[PDB]
Amino acid sequence: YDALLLDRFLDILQDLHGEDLRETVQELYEHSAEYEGKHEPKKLEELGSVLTSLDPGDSIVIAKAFSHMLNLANLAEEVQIAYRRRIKKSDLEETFKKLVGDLNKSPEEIFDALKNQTVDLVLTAHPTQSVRRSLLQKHGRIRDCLAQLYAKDITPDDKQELDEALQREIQAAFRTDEIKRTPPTPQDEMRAGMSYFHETIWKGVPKFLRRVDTALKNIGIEERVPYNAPLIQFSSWMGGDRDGNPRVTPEVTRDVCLLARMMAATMYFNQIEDLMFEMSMWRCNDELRARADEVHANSRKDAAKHYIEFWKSIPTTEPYRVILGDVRDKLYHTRERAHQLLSNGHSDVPVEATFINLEQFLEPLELCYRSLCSCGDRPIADGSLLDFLRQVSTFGLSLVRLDIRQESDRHTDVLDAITTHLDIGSYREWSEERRQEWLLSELSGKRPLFGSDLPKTEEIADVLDTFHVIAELPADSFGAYIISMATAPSDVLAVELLQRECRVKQPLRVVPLFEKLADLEAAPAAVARLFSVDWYKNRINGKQEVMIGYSDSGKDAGRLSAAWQLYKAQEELVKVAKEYGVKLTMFHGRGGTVGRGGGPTHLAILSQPPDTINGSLRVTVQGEVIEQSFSEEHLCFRTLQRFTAATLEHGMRPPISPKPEWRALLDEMAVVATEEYRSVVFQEPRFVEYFRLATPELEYGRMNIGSRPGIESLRAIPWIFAWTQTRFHLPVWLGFGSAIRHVIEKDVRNLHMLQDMYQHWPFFRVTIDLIEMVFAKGDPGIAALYDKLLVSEELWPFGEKLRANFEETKKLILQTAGHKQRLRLRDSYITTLNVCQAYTLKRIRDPSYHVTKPAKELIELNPTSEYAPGLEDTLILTMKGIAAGLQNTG
Amino acid sequence: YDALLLDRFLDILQDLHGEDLRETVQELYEHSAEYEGKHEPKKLEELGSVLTSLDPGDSIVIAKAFSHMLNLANLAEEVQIAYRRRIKKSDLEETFKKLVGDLNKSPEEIFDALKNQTVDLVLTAHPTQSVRRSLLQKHGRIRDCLAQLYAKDITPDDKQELDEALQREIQAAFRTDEIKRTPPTPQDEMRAGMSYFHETIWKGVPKFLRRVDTALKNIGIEERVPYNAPLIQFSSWMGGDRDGNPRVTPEVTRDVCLLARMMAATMYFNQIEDLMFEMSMWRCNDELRARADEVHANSRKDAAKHYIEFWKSIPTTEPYRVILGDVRDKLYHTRERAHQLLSNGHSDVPVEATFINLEQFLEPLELCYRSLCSCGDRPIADGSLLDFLRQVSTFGLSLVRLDIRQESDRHTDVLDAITTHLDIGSYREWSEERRQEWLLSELSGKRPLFGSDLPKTEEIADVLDTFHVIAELPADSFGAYIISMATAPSDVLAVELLQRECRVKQPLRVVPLFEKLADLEAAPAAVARLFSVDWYKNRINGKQEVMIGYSDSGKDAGRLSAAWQLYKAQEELVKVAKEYGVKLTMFHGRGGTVGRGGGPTHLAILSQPPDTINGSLRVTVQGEVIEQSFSEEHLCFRTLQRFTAATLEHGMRPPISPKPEWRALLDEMAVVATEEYRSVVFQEPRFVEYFRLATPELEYGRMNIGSRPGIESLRAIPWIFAWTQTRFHLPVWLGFGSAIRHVIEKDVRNLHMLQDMYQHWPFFRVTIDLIEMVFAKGDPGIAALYDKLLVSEELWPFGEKLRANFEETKKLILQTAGHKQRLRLRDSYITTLNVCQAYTLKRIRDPSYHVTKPAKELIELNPTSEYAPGLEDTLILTMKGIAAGLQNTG
Repeated sequence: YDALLLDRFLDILQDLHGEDLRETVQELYEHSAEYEGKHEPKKLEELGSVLTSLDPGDSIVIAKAFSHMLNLANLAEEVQIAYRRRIKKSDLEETFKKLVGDLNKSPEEIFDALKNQTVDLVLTAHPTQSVRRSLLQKHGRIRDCLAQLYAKDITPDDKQELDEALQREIQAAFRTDEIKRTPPTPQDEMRAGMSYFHETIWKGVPKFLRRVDTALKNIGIEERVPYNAPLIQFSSWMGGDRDGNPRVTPEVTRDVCLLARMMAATMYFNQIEDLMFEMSMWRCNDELRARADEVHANSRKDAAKHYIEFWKSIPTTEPYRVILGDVRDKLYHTRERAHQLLSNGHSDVPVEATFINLEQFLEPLELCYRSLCSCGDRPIADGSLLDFLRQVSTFGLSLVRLDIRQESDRHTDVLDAITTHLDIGSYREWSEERRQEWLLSELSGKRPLFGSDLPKTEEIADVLDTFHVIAELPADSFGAYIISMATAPSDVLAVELLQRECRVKQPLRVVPLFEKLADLEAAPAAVARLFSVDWYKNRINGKQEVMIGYSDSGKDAGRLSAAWQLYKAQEELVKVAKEYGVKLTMFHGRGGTVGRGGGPTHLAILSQPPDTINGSLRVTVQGEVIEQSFSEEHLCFRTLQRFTAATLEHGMRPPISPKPEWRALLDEMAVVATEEYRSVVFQEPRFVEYFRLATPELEYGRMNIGSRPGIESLRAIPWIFAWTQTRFHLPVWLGFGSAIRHVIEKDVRNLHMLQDMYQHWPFFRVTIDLIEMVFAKGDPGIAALYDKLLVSEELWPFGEKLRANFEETKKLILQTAGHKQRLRLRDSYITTLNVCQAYTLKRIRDPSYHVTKPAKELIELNPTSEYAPGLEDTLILTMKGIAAGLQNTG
Repeated sequence: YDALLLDRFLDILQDLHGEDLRETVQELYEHSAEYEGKHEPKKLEELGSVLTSLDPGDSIVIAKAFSHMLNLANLAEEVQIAYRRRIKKSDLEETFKKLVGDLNKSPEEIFDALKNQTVDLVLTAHPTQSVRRSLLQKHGRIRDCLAQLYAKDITPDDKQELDEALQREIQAAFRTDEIKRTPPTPQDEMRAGMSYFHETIWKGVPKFLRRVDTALKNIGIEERVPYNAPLIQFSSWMGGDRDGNPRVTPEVTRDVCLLARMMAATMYFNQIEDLMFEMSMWRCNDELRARADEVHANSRKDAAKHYIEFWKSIPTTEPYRVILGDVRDKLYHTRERAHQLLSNGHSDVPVEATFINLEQFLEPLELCYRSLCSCGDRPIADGSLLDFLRQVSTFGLSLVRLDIRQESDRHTDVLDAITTHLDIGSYREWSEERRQEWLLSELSGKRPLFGSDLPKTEEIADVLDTFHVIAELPADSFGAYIISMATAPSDVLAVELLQRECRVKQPLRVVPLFEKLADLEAAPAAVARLFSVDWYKNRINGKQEVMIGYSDSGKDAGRLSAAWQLYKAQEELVKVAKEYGVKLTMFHGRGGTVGRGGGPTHLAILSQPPDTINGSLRVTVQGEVIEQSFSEEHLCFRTLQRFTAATLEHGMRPPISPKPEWRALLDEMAVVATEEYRSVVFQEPRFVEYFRLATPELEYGRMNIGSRPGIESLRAIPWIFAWTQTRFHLPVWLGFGSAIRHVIEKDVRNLHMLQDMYQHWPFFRVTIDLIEMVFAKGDPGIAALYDKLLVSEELWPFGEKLRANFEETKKLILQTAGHKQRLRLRDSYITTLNVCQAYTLKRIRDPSYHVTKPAKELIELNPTSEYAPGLEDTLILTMKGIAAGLQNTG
């Protein structure tokens, strides 16, 4: 069945570029097969020899070919998983049954805990989505075709028409330029994020809640999940996160907020007419009777011809139609208003004619529900009306609440300008104590601070104008104000002051972001110091949110040390919040790759310390993970399934708390790990030199994924990207070798204690299992090839030292997990792209192959390329395809 | 499996009204089962005895119960047909294979004939759709649930959720008042008609054409059906037919035209953005390159924020996106313009900014197609772009072309006013010759006729204003001007003159409607006389359309005589058109019931005389048949399948031409049939008396189906309705008895010749088989019950005389067809509703049970009922349910 895609695609490839090129692709496939089988490193050079001969256009076509074959492999894998799972006729029903049987927990406990449980998924425009959207659509169509084929209800002509359809959709994908020729704007990123709503999420949320209802009825709970119960929520960073991204201007934030609002208004408006058609009963309460009579009083006996259906005054015979007709009116005016507000700078549509409240909208629908229940129509109410209720109470008037993020130093620049212009000193030079006292006096005082005439920089005006934009817009359109590089209470209070002073009517919550290891180590002390300020603790209203980054922690220190310190951080932050009687909700800035704290979602949730969630969780979804977890109905369902099940279990089934011997052991082990890590990534003076040569790191910016224009000073995303492309995964496994070897060295019974830890402590089991997965996706022969082709003859043994540690570390990992179904194959295509990337990198870093209308062939697609005509496109294609095969970019 | 619906519904009925009422329904079901089995006529009285006891509300609930059970039976029947047909893994592929094998016809002949073949389906608002739209939606949902259940890929929770869904949707249907409490407006009728487009037809047409492409490729024709080839078209009468309907005002016609136009604009606009997303290639011709560069010149470098997607100026890298982006612009302005034109009386949107031409729209899409084909992307072009092309070239800028119909006497009134005010005589009093000469002189003259100061009546102004409305609106929004009661060329020329004189820029074609038997007999002479006028023959442009009604023909004369005369009519009209070198297309005003020329569509097409279609057919779809043939994907497909296959076969496989002995035989037989028919329906002086008592005819108007406010002088629709409700079907079989008996009486070998005719002449075979079907749906015991309960003791034997002829005629029918799978059952429910209708009719026509806030029970739903509180609703429910069970109203 693996042969199928190969057959169809290679048929199309021959129909588009001839037999010769299809045969050469087949040869590369056979050599790669002999490599992923026999594992002879000579086969790699044997393959590269074939790659050298290729014409400039032909090499582009070859990279294209293995790239699209990898994408098709991803789609076939998704289809086979969905069907192999569906033909069974963690998991929600299994989780409930286990919670009853294992832990003696009762159904009403599960229902109660589930009612008060919340999972806030926030989508980010982090530049990790390699495939352009124009091609993502084509992928969606193709997986639709392959899903309809993998079935036994095919009627011959339907199968033939799906054959023609899949053929033309493959041809369409292959006929599009996969290379973004200009990087996107923030608005484009927000569009790409929000596209999953009016395609999957919007109908996916009600379906998921309905399934939860079914499971609860399978436990004996006739009651239903409350429509207003916030089991899942969505936030966004698209257009809000401006940290290190000057292209996210205030006007961008206005744009994305008006945008999302208009999308919501449109969706509700498309729903409301069909809901009106269904609610055709004539029985209601005295309550709904009175209200419908009220609407029929001010019924506006008019033509009302702007609508298509129900343009006549709705008779009181059908009262639900009266009320929902008013809901339609306020929806029409909401949509037209947001459309004008976005299109122009203003609208003449009266605000009293629109829905301004989150639940001005909800009130009429709530009334319809109470009516249906009172009159015995609870089944009818638990249908389209319940779907609509959940959609309103989940997506609100603006599909997602937007977060704003900014680095603390910009707020410090603003405040410094304010104190200098006020001739009272320099806020920068002030100590922490002084800043706290001053900020407190201004927060409690009633006199305005700065004025119209405050001297501002483009930066200072940028942040001040973002606050004014926040003031101008509706409060339910925003989420949290996240402070990057937060260290002291003064950083938070500076934001509270700048908000109040910029006349922010309803100021949004402030949340510090601790991402570097130094800041996570001292985070509990800082949060406690903030809670110590009574003025802030009284306004925080017993609830506080603090963000915990995962990307940069494992970059400057070891991955093991970073994970362990993260656990410690969560644990002591919970201790602080409990100490101050504040409900702490922690915001996990997790990535897609394990190097940035990624991995299976339920494993990451299980690896959190116990009693740190408590029915309140907040997790980012990094760009590419949006597509990974919401591009199909089944994917979206399995996602919300995984999240809510993991949280509920972590609430009722606490993970084991570590024994003290395991605490001290992991402290020592973390010391050894960090020394081992910084030994090779910072102490070695030639390391940065070897890195910029042996990995394709420098070329990452050429993909134009995001809108954002030494090794300590680079972003974590291309850091994990470089070692993932070369399939070496250094930042994933580095410290573990020396850590384990030192722990068995110091004591031999520590081997028995490691074996003890792997079989009982969830955090350790997950950590080791993840490292084992990453080893299952690695091959040091690739890094050897990159060294032999790109690293100077001098520090060749350096990489071999690394290659040593790799295997050494792997030997230890399986020794702790106690290890020693036949997918493979895709590594053949991946290998071909690896060799192509190495040799292409060699030809790129040369002088001979450098630079000193319409397009009708692939070579004319890059006319402004500093490198040789056909080369740059080939390199970008290699990165794209290798990323697709590994199902991870950075 | 029949027991399933009974189980589920009766469970809901008990959950809504208690065990007692469910048990009484079960009793009625058992008595009806003993009647449809043992056929004891005592069982009917045994059942009515049980019906008498029922409380006023309970009888309403019982009629409701059997009505909804009948509807569910219809839905289960449709699902079982669709699945029983789908599990085979006439018909298009079979028709092609038979055309090749049987008749030696070649593939290119089939393709050529298919290219030049057209089928114009015109939807009518004829008041035959008994079920209100608010309930039709619920039926659609229920059949969705039942279709998803009748399958073996149910995952337990999915099956349970569909259980809950079907339960709540049944409860929702049963909780709606099935009774239209006010009759609709014409605009509502047009909405109900057009709803099938933005739900089924719009996506159904491209799918059907794709299937035709598949079959052609299964015959060896790699070529595809031309996108602009008009294989199927749609016209409408909704808002245009004003014959005897004063509520269809000119403003109504304006309304329905602007309406349909705005619907089309909206649909195209929703399609165009996704099409833009797919066409992401970069290869085009020099042609499309030049045009896309042209658009990019006037690209309007602006924000363009009123759109959601592609608000940035589209780069020339993707030229298809440039062109389709312009198509999006002109679509947006088309939609906004039609929306303002409808909402207000005017729009400021410039006409040059919109699509004004039928193929100004088509030009850019045609260019995109040529581009894709030239660059080797013909598979991509034959996908969404081809679907869109076919949608444009099939639905145009206004989903349907509207017909206008008016009785000739109104045009005569207008012209008479014009000649009297001009003091030149009285057009009414003028002979035909004089009218022809005068109309001709005015048509060829250049001086205006009437002026602003012409004295007009509300009628005269009605028709004149309809012509002005036609002048104000776009020409591609209208179809034909059909003349009711057309007898002479002067009736047509009067319309041509009134059109030209009302400044109708592009005058629409005029078409006479011959529906009464007298007019069909003399139709060929009249059409020939019209073609004799050289002035008209030169402007008709070799093409002429003439309408042929089926409703009234079988009402004043026998059904047999009417059918036979229809055949003769078509045949001699073709002779006339061939004699004048005019391409004649005939417009068949067929109904849903056989009494109005209904029946299976392919049988009706086979029963047309040979060489009378010639790749041009026009058929009405009477109100209820719209739902019957377009409420589901499968239904719509089977419909277009049936029509196009039947026409193609009737083109390449001509039916046998009747032998002359069969001609004379059918002439005699028709004489005997007409005498036998008028003997009982017009000669009998007490017949009208017996009819107004033994049938529920008088009560038809109580259903409020349409917007239209002796027996010779009634409409054919309630005429077939009355004898269909009583399941006697008098107008279907009346004359056949005496006809056949006289033909075997005059000659004994005429029995051998009848046997000869049934096995070789398609018209006769279809006629007899239809009569046999109608007998398969009849039961004289019902008519006996109606007589015994409602007809006075006096003329009881009269009905028995009819009951005699019934059986006698049936004996003859099977004697010609040579006759002597186990569905039945539904006749049990139908029988229950029959008895209920009879006894309820008896209690309605009395004095004791006559008349001398909100609603919280069924009895308060009719507060303005001249009859007893619970009675009228029960009667309407009986008519609705009986109509549903027989799958025919009138």
